[PDB]
Amino acid sequence: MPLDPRVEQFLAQMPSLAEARQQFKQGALLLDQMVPPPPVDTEDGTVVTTHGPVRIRRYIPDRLRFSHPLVFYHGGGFVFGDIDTHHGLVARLCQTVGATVISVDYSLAPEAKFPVPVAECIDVARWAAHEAPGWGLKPSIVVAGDSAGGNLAAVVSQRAKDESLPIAAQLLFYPALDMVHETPSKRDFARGYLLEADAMQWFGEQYLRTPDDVSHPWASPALSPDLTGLPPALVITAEYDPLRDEGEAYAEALRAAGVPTEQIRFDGMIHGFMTMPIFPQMEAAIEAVARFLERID
Ligand SMILES: CCCC[C@H](CC)COC(=O)c1ccccc1C(=O)O
Ligand SMILES: CCCC[C@H](CC)CO
Repeated sequence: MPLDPRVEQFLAQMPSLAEARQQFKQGALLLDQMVPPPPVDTEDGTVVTTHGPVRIRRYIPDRLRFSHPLVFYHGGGFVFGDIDTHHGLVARLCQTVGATVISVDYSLAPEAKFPVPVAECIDVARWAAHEAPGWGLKPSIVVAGDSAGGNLAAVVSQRAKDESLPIAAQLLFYPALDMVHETPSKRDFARGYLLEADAMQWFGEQYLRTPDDVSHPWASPALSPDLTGLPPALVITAEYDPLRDEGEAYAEALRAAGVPTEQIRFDGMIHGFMTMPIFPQMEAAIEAVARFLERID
């Protein structure tokens, strides 16, 4: 399927650690200014985790129409991003679904290494489940994330059982799921579609303790042999994304394990598109999220 016209243009006009973090954040700013987010009530807070205090931001919708909190983990290769860089997405998730959303500022690599952010994300999910009844919501949460954050939501969902954590659904937006295998998509779209091989490698070096960590189930959830009884899954991929094939294979695996699964590929799109509000497909995907969550209760 051909590249989306606007994606094509965006890619055509595409030109230290702390610098690179600031540059990523600048990029998200320029997108937000091009396409402003909806206004939304938010409270900033801090959750006490087993690895320290983790800043969160709670989004409260104008109208509450979904009975479970969402816990959102931002993407950025485990190295970049924060609650601000992903505000544009979370505000829309909050207002379109009409859900409370907890956006999580988990600790970034290389300062924090795998598996520290997994622990933090589980702890925040556990906190949200506990608090939920106090907000007049159900205790079971929905976990959500893009890219690296989709990795985290996938892992938190696999741990859920064992950690006595009620999760009602998982929303995976072009997640990283398999750091061991090369897929066709990872081979064929390795360069020129915003997320590249070089970057993914460098990201892995920042995040992982050793090359052995790639086969760890908390790094590569796609390797887990028993997927039965995992939470209902929405898996959104981009057609021209190195990560596409691992995402779509994992959705196929969930489906065959009897998990209620929706798998949606956005044709002509690239990685990152759900934090790029210059593309209308970002809003279409957010509408997919709201329709999927309607079916949960
Ligand atoms: C204050 C100007 C920011 C600096 C940038 C950097 C080259 C150049 O400004 C623009 O072209 C621009 C402005 C607003 C939103 C998006 C953009 C844009 O880059 O697409
Ligand atoms: C952390 C981003 C993904 C890691 C990469 C995927 C094949 C391997 O190092």
